[PDB]
Amino acid sequence: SNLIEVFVDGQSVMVEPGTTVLQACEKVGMQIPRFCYHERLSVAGNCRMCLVEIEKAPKVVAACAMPVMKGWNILTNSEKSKKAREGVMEFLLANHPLDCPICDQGGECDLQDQSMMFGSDRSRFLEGKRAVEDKNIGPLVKTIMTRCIQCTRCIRFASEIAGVDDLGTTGRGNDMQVGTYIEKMFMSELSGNIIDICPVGALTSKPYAFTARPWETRKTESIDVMDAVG
Amino acid sequence: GAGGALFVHRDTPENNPDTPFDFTPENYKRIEAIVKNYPEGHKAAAVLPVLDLAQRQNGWLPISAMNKVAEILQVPPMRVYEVATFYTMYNRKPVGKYHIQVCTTTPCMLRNSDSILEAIQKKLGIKVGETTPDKLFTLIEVECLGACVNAPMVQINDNYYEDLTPKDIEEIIDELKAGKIPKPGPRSGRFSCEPAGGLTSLTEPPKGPGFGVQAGL
Amino acid sequence: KKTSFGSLKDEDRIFTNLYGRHDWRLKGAQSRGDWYKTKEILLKGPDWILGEVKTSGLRGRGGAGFPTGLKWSFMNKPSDGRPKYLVVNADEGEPGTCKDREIIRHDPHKLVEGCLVGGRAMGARAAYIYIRGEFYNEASNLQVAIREAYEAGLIGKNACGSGYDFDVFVVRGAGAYICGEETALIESIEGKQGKPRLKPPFPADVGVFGCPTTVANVETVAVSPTICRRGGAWFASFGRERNSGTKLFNISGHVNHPCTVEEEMSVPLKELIEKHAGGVIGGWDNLLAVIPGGSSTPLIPKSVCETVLMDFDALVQAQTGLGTAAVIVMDRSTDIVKAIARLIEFYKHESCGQCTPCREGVDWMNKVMARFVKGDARPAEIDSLWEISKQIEGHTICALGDGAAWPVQGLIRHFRPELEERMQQFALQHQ
Amino acid sequence: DNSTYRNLQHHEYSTYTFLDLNVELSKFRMPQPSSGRQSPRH
Amino acid sequence: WSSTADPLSNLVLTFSTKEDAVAFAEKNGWSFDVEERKVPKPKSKSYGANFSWNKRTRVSTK
Amino acid sequence: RFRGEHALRRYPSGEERCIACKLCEAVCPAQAITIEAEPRADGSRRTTRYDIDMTKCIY
Ligand SMILES: Cc1cc2nc3c(=O)[nH]c(=O)nc-3n(C[C@H](O)[C@H](O)[C@H](O)COP(=O)(O)O)c2cc1C
Ligand code: SF4
Ligand code: SF4
Ligand code: SF4
Ligand code: SF4
Ligand code: FES
Ligand code: FES
Ligand SMILES: [Mg+2]
Repeated sequence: SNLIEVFVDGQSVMVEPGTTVLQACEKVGMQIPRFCYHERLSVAGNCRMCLVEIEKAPKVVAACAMPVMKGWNILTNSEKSKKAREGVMEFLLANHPLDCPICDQGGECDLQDQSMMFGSDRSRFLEGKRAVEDKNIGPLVKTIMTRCIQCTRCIRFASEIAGVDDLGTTGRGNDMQVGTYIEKMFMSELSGNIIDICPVGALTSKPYAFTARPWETRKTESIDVMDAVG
Repeated sequence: GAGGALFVHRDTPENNPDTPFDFTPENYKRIEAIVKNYPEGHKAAAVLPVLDLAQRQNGWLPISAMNKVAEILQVPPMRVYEVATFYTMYNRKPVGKYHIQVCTTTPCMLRNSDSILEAIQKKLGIKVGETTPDKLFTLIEVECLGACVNAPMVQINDNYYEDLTPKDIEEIIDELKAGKIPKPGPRSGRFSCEPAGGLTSLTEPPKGPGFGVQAGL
Repeated sequence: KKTSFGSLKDEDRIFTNLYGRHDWRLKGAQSRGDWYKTKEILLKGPDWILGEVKTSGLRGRGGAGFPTGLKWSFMNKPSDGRPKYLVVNADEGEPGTCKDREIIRHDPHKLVEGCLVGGRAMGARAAYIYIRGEFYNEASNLQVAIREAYEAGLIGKNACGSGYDFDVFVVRGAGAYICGEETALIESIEGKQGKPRLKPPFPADVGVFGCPTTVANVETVAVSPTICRRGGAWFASFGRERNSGTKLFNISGHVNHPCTVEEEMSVPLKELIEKHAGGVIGGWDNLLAVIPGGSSTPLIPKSVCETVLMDFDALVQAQTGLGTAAVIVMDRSTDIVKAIARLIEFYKHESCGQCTPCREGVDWMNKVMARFVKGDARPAEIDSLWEISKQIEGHTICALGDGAAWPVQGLIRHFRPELEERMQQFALQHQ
Repeated sequence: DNSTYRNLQHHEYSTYTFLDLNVELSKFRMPQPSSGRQSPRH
Repeated sequence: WSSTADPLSNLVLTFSTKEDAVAFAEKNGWSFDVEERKVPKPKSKSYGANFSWNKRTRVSTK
Repeated sequence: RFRGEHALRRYPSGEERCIACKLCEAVCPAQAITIEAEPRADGSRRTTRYDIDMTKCIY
C-alpha cells in the first residue's frame, strides 16, 4: 500500500503516512518516555521528555509530535537522546517538592519511575525551590499545585474530552500556574479522570486521601453497574 | 527578581463580578470594527484588542471587564483570564493616571539608567513598585522598550521621554504635576536618534522617483 | 572582486527618511521615490518578483538570517481553497534593537508598499502588521499612512491599475517579547496567549487562522520593493557573496554618539564604531567587550573585534552570529558579569514557560548568575553552568532558550578568569 | 531641508486615535473570508 | 488483622503465551476462564490538526 | 548503633513524626508491621493503626 518504511535502531517497520516517531517506536516494541503526551488527547509537545535522535540529523526531535518520513533511522538509545532525557528530568526535578512520603502517588508516580529509569541519581540544584498556593476546585479532587509539572494534560482533557473550559494557565514563565483564576469548582460527570491523567500527585482523590499505597492493594477486574453502559 | 504580582483572583468589594462595567456606544462601534477586521468564524482573534479598549475606557481591568469581553466575543471567560494574565500591558490592579515605566535592561543600564530611577524615587517619595498617595503616579520597572539606541528612556501613558538625565526627569515630573502635557521625544536637542554631532549619513538631498530603475521596467 | 566594504554613498541608501528630517506622509514618499511604478511591478507577476528577490541574495533581518527568497518560494505553492496571508513582524523586542521602530515611524510608506509587493509575490490576500503594544504613536503613524494609501487607491480595490486586491491590517500586542517569534506571533494574532507552536506544521502550510502564512521582518518587506525597482544585481553588489545588501545598525552602550545608521553589509566593526558612533568612550583601548547582534548573540572581546567583519558568516566564524545587527558596547569601567546577569534576568522575565527546558533552566541560570555577580559560588560550579546551558540549547521548542543559553556561554568562554577572580575575592573577604 | 524636523505631529495623538482610524478604515476593506461556521465551538 | 483460610490466595503464575497457561491449567486439573488480550488500537495523531482553519479540532489554548 | 525494642518518636513540639508513608511496612523483611492511615481532624497525614509483631520481628 502507501506504507513508508522507517527504521528503529536499525530494525525496519512499515508505518502509515502521518505516523509519529513515538508510534513507530511503539510498533517496534519500545515505549518512549513521556509526560505530556496522551494517546486520547491532542499533542502538546511541552515536557520535551520524548526527545529522540534521528540518524544523520544534528538536532533531536520530539517523538510525540514529529511525523516520521521514509528512510529515517530512529536512534532511541543513542548517547544524545539519553543525555536529553537526563537533562529534561533534571529540569523537571529542579523545582519539584520533596513530598514523596506524604504524596498519595508514591509507588505509582511517572515522575519517580522515569527518574529511576531515564534520569540521573543525584542533583546539582543549589537554589531554593518555588512554592505555589493550592487551588480548590471541589470536594472530589484534592489540589496540590506545588507538585504540578505544567504538562497541561488536565487542561486538554477538560477542554476536549469533558467539554468544560474552566481550567487554564495563568502567568508567564516559571511562575505560570494551572487553575481557574477564580474560586470555581470544576464540576462534571467526568471530573475524576483528571486524577488519572495527571502523572504527578498535583491532582489526587480526596476521598482516597492517605488511605493506602499502590503496592499493598490487590486489583480485581470487574464491571460497573451504576448505569447501563457497563 | 521575583515579580510579586499574583496570578489568582480573590473577590474584593472593588473587584467582584457584580462590579458595574460596560462599554460606551462609541466603544461598541470600535468593537464592531475590530471584529470586522478578522475573518468570519474567528472572532476570538479580537480578544487582545477589545480587552485593551476596555482598559482604555476604565484605566484598569477588573474581573467584570474580563467577563464582559468574554460575553461579547462568545468565548469562555477563562480564555480572557489567560490572555489578561499573560500580557504585561494589562493592568489587573488600579494604577495612577500617570503610569511611569523605566527601562533598566543592559543597554539602558549601561548609560546610568539607575540614576533616573533614583531621581524618580526621590522626587516621588515612593519605592520601585508603589503608588503615590494622591493616585497621580505609579512607578514600574520594565524590560527593553525599543529605544535602546537613545537611552535612557521612560514611558508615561503611550509617550516616550528619551535621552533623560536626573534633571530632565525631575522637570518632566514637575510639569506633569502642574497639569500641562510635556513634549515627548529625546531631550538634549536631539531629534529621532540622530548622531549628536556626527551626521555621518543622510546628508545629501534624497534622489527623486525612478533614480535607478533597471531596464525593461 | 571588491574586498573592502564600509563606504556607502548617501544616494545609494534605502531608508532615506531614517532620521525623520523629511515628510513621512504620501507626498514625502512620492518625493523620495515610493509608490513609483508599483503597478508595473504588480503586473510583472509573482514569479518575476521571487526571481528578483532570489537573485538579490537578501537574507532575513529578524535575526535568523534565512534567505527570504526561499521562504517566499515555499509560500508560492498553488491555491488550496484557504486564503493566504502575509504577516510583518514589527514586535521589535530584542534589547539593543531600535531600527524597526524608526523605519515604521518615520518612513511607513515603504513598509506599506513592501507589504503590497510581498503579498503579490506570495499570493497573499491580506497583510497583518503585528506591532509592539508599547509602540503607540508610531502605530498611529502607520495607520495614517495606511489611510492615505487607501484613499489614494494604493491598497484595497485593485491597489493600482493592476486588478489585484490586497488589504493591510495593523494589530497591536501587549508587552510580550516572545510574541516576536513567528509562531508565538501567529498565536497572539489568533487571540490566544503568545506561546510558540511546534514545527511541523510550518507556517507556509498551516499558519495564521490555519491558513498558509509567512512571517517577515519590517526591514525585509521594506527593502523588497526597492530591490524589485532597482534590480537584484544592484543589491547583490554590496557585501560579500551570500551576505549581500545593506543593513541597518543600532549602536548603543558606551559610545560618544549612539545612533542608527544604514551601512554596507560587511563593514568592519571597528570603523563602524569609529565613524558613525563617534568611537568608544575613552578611546578604542578603553573597549572591553561588544555584543554585535543584540542580547541573543554571544559577546566577543576586543582581541577578535579588532579585525572582525559584520555579516552572518564572518560573525559565525567568531562563534557569535550577526543576529539583528544590534551593537552594544562596554568599556573597561563596567561589570560585564552584571550586564550578562541582567540579560539573563530579562530572558527569565520574557519566557512564556510552556516547555520545561526554557522555563526551569532559564530560571536556574538566572539564579546562578545572580549568585555569580556577588561571587557567592565556587569555581566548580562554572562548568556546571556551562552544562546547564547545553541542556537548554537545542532542546526547547523555540529559539528563546537558545538566545538565553548563548550569552552565558559567551561570558563564560571569554571571561572565566573574571568570574574566578570574583569568587576568590568573595571567599577571601567573607572567610 | 534636513536641518528641520518634520515629525512634530505625533505630539497631538489622543487615546482613541488608533481605534478611530480603524473605524474609519473599516469601510475601505473587502469582505472577510469564512470558515463556514460561527466558531470551532459551534 | 485480616485472616484467611485458603492456601491459594497469594498464588499468581506467569506464562509466556495463552496456550501455555491453558495447558498448565488443564494438566493440573483446574477449571479456567480465559479472556482475550486487549490491545490499544492505533490512533491518528497530528499536531497540525490543533490549528484547524474550519474543523472543530481547533484547540482553545495550549 | 545497638538496636533493641522499638519506639515511635515525635517532634520537639510534641507532635508525632510518623506521616504514614508506609516505607517501613514495605521494607520489613518479616512483614511484622501493619499500618492504617486516614486524614486527621486537621487534615494531617497520620496513622490510625501502627502495629509491630515482636514475635515476627527479626530486629
Ligand atoms: C524570542 C524571539 C523573539 C523574536 N523577536 C523578533 C522580532 O521582534 N522581530 C523580528 O523581526 N524577528 C523576531 N524574532 C525572529 C523571528 O523568528 C523572525 O522574525 C521570523 O523568523 C521572520 O523573520 P525574517 O523576516 O528574518 O524571515 C524573534 C525570535 C525569537 C525566538
Ligand atoms: S508527585 Fe511523584 S515525585 Fe512528586 S512528590 Fe508526589 S510521588 Fe514524589
Ligand atoms: S495538574 Fe497534573 S495534569 Fe494538570 S498540568 Fe499539572 S501535572 Fe499536568
Ligand atoms: S523556549 Fe521558552 S519561550 Fe520558547 S516555547 Fe519554550 S518556554 Fe516558551
Ligand atoms: S509509615 Fe513508617 S517509614 Fe513512614 S513515617 Fe511512619 S514510621 Fe516512618
Ligand atoms: S511527550 Fe513529547 S514533548 Fe511531552
Ligand atoms: S534596553 Fe532600554 S529600551 Fe531596550
Ligand atoms: Mg495523579
